[PDB]
Amino acid sequence: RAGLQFPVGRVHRLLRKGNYAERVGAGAPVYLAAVLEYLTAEILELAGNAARDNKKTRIIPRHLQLAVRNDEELNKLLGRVTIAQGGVLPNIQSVLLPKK
Amino acid sequence: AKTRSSRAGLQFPVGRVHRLLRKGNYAERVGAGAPVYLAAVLEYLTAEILELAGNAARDNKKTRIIPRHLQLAVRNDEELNKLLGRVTIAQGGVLPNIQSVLLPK
Amino acid sequence: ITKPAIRRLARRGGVKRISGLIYEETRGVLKVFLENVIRDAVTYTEHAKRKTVTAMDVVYALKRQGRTLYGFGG
Amino acid sequence: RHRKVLRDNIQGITKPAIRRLARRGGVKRISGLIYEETRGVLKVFLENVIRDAVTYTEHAKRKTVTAMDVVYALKRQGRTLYGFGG
Amino acid sequence: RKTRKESYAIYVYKVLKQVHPDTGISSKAMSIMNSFVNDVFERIAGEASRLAHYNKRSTITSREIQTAVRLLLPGELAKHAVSEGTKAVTKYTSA
Amino acid sequence: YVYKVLKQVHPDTGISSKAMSIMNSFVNDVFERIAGEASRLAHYNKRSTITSREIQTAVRLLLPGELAKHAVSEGTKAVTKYTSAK
Amino acid sequence: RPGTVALREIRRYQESTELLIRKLPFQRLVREIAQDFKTDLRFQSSAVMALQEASEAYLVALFEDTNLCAIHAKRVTIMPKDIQLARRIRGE
Amino acid sequence: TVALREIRRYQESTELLIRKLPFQRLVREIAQDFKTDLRFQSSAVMALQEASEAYLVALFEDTNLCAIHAKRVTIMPKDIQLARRIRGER
DNA sequence: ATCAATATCCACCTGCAGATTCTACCAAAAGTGTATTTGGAAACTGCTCCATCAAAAGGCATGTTCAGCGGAATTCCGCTGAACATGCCTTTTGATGGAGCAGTTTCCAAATACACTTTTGGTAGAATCTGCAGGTGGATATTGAT
DNA sequence: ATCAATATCCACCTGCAGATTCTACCAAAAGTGTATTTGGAAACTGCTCCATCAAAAGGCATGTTCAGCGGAATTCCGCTGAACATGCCTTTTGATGGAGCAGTTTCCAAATACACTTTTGGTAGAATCTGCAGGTGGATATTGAT
Repeated sequence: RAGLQFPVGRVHRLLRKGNYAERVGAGAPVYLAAVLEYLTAEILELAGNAARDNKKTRIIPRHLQLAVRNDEELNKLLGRVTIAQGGVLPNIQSVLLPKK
Repeated sequence: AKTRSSRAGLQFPVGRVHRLLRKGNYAERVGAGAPVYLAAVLEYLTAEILELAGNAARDNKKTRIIPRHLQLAVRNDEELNKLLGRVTIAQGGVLPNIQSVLLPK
Repeated sequence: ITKPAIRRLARRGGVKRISGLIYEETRGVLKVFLENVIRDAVTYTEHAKRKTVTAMDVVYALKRQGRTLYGFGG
Repeated sequence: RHRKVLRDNIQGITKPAIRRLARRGGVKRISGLIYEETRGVLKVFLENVIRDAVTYTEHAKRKTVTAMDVVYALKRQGRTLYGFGG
Repeated sequence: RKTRKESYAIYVYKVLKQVHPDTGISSKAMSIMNSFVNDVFERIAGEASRLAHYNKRSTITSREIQTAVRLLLPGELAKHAVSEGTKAVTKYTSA
Repeated sequence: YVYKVLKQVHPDTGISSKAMSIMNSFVNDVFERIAGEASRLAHYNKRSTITSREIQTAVRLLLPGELAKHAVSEGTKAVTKYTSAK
Repeated sequence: RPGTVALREIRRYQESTELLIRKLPFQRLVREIAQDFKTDLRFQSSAVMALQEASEAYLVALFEDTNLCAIHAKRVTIMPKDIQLARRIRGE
Repeated sequence: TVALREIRRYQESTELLIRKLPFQRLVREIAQDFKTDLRFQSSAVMALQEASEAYLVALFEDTNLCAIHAKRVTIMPKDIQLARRIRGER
C-alpha cells in the first residue's frame, strides 16, 4: 500500500523489537523498507547482468561478488563485508606481466 | 538509607549507572546486578589508568596529571593500548620513538 | 595447512613469486587469526550455555572483529 | 553587509608545519613532493569529517557546528576523540 | 513443534523479478542477500538510534532514517535511496 | 568519582581539567561499548533482560586478557557483596 | 618457465571460488585451537565452513597487500617482512 | 643531525603543529562548500585540528615504515599512497 | 684525539592562570515500601545433525636441475636542507553587537495500549522439473627450443 | 622464422543435485477499531558565546645560496625458488548410533509501575590557594673540524 514489495509491517515490528528507541513513528518503517528494497534491487540488477555476461540464468555468489566489487559505491558500502564463495576480481599487477 | 554504591563497596555511582542503562535503550529490562557489575568494572579501569598516569606524572617531576601523562600511560601499556587502539587523546602527543636505521654512525 | 594450499591462496591474491619462509609466516598469521575469532565464538557459545559452536556464534564473532561475513545466517 | 571570499586556504599548512608533523611521526628525510600530497590527504580527511559533522548539525536544525557534532562525526568513522566533550 | 524462521527471501525474489524476470537465484545466493538486508537494516537503525539519542528524542521517525541513510550510504546510493524513501512515505500518507 | 579513585591510588596527585575531561570521555566510551555488547548479546539469545551475566560476557569479549580477568573479579565481587546486604 | 607457470595459476585460481585449504586439515586445526578455550566442544558443520571462508578470504586479501609491499620494494618475491609491514600498517 | 634533533624535540612536546588561524579557515572554507551560513563553536574547530594532526602524524609513521621498507630514508608520495592503500582508505 | 661551537640538561625562582575550597539553593536523583506482572531457569523429551568409521579417490611430498632474481659494490647527478636575512601575518589582549542556542510553558497530532478478526509467511512431505557442471572432441593459440 | 609440446577454447551432451510447483495445517502476524496518553513542535525569550574590528609585535614563514650525500642506474653472479615427473599417504565420500540442540510446560525469584521521603551532586559566584610555565644562567654533553 506504500507501493512496495518489502514488508512494512515486519520492518516496523523489527524496528521496535530491536530496542532502537522508545517509540517508532509510522513513517519510519515505510521509509526504511523502501530503502532496503531499493538497495536490494540495485544489487540484483547488477548481479543479474553479471550472470548474463557469463551465459547463466541463475545468480550465484560469484555473481554477487563481481557486481559488488565492480561498482565503486556498492564496493564502498560493503568494504568490510565478505561474501562467501564469491572469489576475487581477475587482476594481475602490471609489473608482474611478461616482459614481452 | 544507605546508597547502593556503599552496599556494593563501590566509589562509582551504581544508581546513575543503572539509570544510564535504562535510558540508553539497551534492553527492555535491566537486572539489579548489571549496574553493580558495570560500575565495578568502570571503577577498575579508571583506577588502572590513573595508577599508570600518576606514575608518568611522577617520572616527569609533576604533581598534576595532564593529557600527556594519560597518553604515556596508555601507549606504554600493551592492553590499555589495545583497548584504546582507535582512540585519540587530545594533547597527548606521541611516545618518543626513532626507527633504528635512522640513527647516525 | 600445506605449502601447496598456502601457495594457492597466494595465487588468488595475485602473487607471482614466493619466498621459502613465507609458508611458516602464513601459518603463524592464520593461527593468530583463528585464535582471535574462535575465542569470541566460544565465548558466545558458553554464554548461551551450549557445547556446540554454531555458525551464528562464528558470524557474530567475525562481525565485531570487523570481518562481517555474508551467507551463514544473519 | 559582510563577507570576504575564502579561497586557497589549503596553502596554510606551512610546509614546515608539514615538516613538523612528519618529525612527530618520526620522519627523518622528506621528498619535495610530500607537501602537495599531504595537503591533498588533509583535504580529503577534513571533507569526510566536516561532511558528517555538518550532517549532524542540520539534523538538529542548528546553524552552529558543535564540538559534539565533530566528536560524533569522528566516532562514526572510527577516529574516536577524547577530551572535547565526552 | 514449530521453531520457525522469518527471512527477507520472498521479497528479494519478488524484487529480483521486476528487475530481471527471466533470472533465477541459487540458495546460497539468497542467503547472501538475506545477510545483506539484515546488515543494512541494522546499520541504518543503529545510526538512527544514535541520532535520536544525540538529540534527546524518544522517537525514531522517517527523518532519522533519512539522516541515517545520508550518513551511511555513499554519495549516490544516498541520493536515490532518499528519493525512494520519500516517495514511499508520500505514497503512504496520501492514501 | 574519578577524583575519589585518584586519591585512593595517588593521594598526593591532582588532575588538570583537560585530563579530567579525557577521563570522562573514557568512562562514557567504555560504558557504551560494554552496554552495546551486552545489548546484542541479549538479542542474540532472545533475552529481554540485561543481567550481570551479559555484562560479564560483554567484558570478556571487549577487554584484553589481563584486564578482563581483573575486571571480572571486581565485578563478581561487587555483585556478591551487594547481594549479601540484607 | 619459473614464474610463467605461476602466471597461469593466478589466472586459474582468482577465477575459481572453491576453497584452497583442504577441509579435514582445517577442521583439525579449528578444533585444536578451540580445545584451548573450552574442552569437549562440538562444531556445527556450517560453523567450520564459515571459519574456513573467512580465514581464506582474510589470507587472500593479506597476500594482495603483501604483494604491493614486495613490488613497492622492486621485488617479485613476497617475503615475511612484506607480510609484517602489511599487518603493522593494518594495525594488526 | 638536525632532523634527529627535531624528531626528538617534537616527539615529546604535545602542542599543535599547524598555525591555528590558517587551519581554521579551511575548516570554514571546506565547510562552506558543503553548506553556507554555518557558524563554528571554537571548540569544534579545535577538535578538528586535534583529530587532523593525530591522523597526519600516525600517517607519517606508516609512511616512514614504507620508505624504510624500500631501503630509503626520504619519504615520497608513493610511500604515503602505499600506506593509505593498505589502510583500506585506498 | 684534543678543540671549538652549540645544543641539551636541570635545578632554582616567582608571577599567575587554572584549580581546590566553600556557603547556599535544589531540581533532579536515588532510596524505601507495598502491589502486580512475568521473564527465563529448570526438568523432561523428540528429532537433528554431529562425531566416528571404513572404503574409494586424488592431491601432495620429494630430489634433481637451473633460470634468473635481487643484493653487493660502484658511480655521480641533482635534490634536500642547513644557515641566514628579511619582514609578514599569526597571535594575543580587549571589547561589542547580536545571532542563535537553549530554558519554559502550552497543547494536539501522533504514538502507545489492549481487544478482536482476518491473512499469511514458514514448515513438512511428495512429485516433478531443469540449469549447468563436468566430460569429449577437435580446433587453434601460446610458449619454448632452434 | 620453423616445428613440437601443451594449454586453452568452444560447441555439444546429459545426469542430477538443487530449484520449482501444488497441497494442507496453523501459530504468529499484521490489519482494524476504540480509548488514553504524551513527545516534542511552536511561540516567547533569557543569555551565552560566536563573528568581527582594532592594534601591536615578535614568532615563524619565505626565499636564496650552496654543499652534503642519498638513491637510482648499472654491472656482476651466488644460490634460492620453481618446474617436473614418481609413489602413496591423507583427505574425501557416504553410512550410522547418540549427544545435545531445541520445543514445551511449569511457577517463583525478580523486574515493572506507582507514591513518597530524603540524600546529593550540580552550580552560580565571591575568595583564597598553589603547581608550574617560562625567563635565566651555568654545568654537561654532543657535534663537527682537523
